Amino acid sequence: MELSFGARAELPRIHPVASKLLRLMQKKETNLCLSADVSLARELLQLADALGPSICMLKTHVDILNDFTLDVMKELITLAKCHEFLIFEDRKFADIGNTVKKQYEGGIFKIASWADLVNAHVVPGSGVVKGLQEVGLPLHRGCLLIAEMSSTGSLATGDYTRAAVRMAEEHSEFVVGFISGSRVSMKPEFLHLTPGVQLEAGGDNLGQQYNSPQEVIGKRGSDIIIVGRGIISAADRLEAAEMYRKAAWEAYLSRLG
Amino acid sequence: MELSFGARAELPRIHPVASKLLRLMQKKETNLCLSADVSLARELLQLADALGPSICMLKTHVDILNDFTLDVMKELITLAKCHEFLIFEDRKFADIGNTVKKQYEGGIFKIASWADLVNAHVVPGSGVVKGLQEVGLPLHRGCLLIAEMSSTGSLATGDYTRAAVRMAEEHSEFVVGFISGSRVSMKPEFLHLTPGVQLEAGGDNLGQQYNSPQEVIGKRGSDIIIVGRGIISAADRLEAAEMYRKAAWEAYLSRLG
Repeated sequence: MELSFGARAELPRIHPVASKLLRLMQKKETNLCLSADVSLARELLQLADALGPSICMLKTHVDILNDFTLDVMKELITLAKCHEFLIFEDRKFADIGNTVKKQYEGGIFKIASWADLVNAHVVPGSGVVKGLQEVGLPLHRGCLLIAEMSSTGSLATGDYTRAAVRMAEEHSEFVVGFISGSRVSMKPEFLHLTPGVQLEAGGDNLGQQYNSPQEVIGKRGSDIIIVGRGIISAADRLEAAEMYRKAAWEAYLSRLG
Repeated sequence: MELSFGARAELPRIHPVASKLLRLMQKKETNLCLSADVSLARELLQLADALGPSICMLKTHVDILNDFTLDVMKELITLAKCHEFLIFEDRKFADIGNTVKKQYEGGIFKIASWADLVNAHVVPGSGVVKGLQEVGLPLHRGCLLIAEMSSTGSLATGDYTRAAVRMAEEHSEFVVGFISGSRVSMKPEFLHLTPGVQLEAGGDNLGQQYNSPQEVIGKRGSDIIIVGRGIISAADRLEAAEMYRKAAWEAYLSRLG
């Protein structure tokens, strides 16, 4: 009895950020998250503008942006609102208490002021979520927990993955889903986002297991593919984004029937 | 057959950063790392100058510094050289490949340009160390692996902790020790740094287990205490630092005999 993204957007227990995301995924026929792994604001904003219509989400690492300013993030929000996608800062918070709250709210980056979504590692225990949620809940934000990783020798397996799912379940006021390789929660209110995605069979030198959109959306039951190199390193990034969008969207339709 | 810090500094397999640290610990009679958990550059530099003589290390979170500039970090290096302490950026890297290398080398913070030490979570597998070491080794830096955490519900236990020790052992050209609650490696070339330290029995709301300097240095065999609130929230931060330094140093002497 799998529901469409549009029906999941209306579930009683849905988080508002998850509902906004699921609605624009259904409207735009996209379950693609672009990993915007670039060092200069001009390239980030040119990709966000050109690929905005093709994506449900843009995943940032603002700590690699050589020319970060808050005005760059204002311009990115303008594009996110115009093209209808969420901004996900892949900060991988992994600390607790006042320090994690300040890392999310403060410093130079003021992540909570512009990121719809952030993510967290669960290794510290639920203190990571409790610290972030003190900031994030009043700012109406959401969080993704890293339940599994694509990297060679990942320790996010077995009881660790089950601990991530329990932590999400128990903090559903703020946690809206997972970074994972597959469906890890049976609750349809949670989103599953999967990195390590490319159309070809292949790998990289620093250690990652790659899978196709058809495998991770169609067979493994994830919702959204996160794609970096497969798009960013292509000559025509718009056509590459469209190839990934069509792959992920059809894999989704086929699992719905 | 436990060796003094000064003798460990001369071990054949010692990393140069570990050797520098162990030598200044012995010279200054300090195994205290100050957690400089402040939001303004003026307070960070005033603490580093006043407490510099009492500490072997200053642990930073530059991503909480509201007025970060690279010129602030130049001024901090001047103090670190004058007073003889290392700078440890507690960034908790927890990603792989080109992204982790850029997070360490690049963006606004240019962490590798000023941090003697950084730390990493081991959950992604050895890719985190391989990515950092591509930057860190040419810059003659070191890394600490997070083998255990002080936080309530930490998953850094059992086989996870053993995986951290194996990863350190196998990357000894860059990894110089651990964040841990106790000695986790029997190899004296590794440093053990322990957070969650206060003189009184007690706890905090966001979830941490605290232990005394005598317990973690004397009984649990760690090398260095990391202290934040116990010093930073005191009226007289210099006297507080001296109380922690004397506690940790005597616990060390007593375990040596």
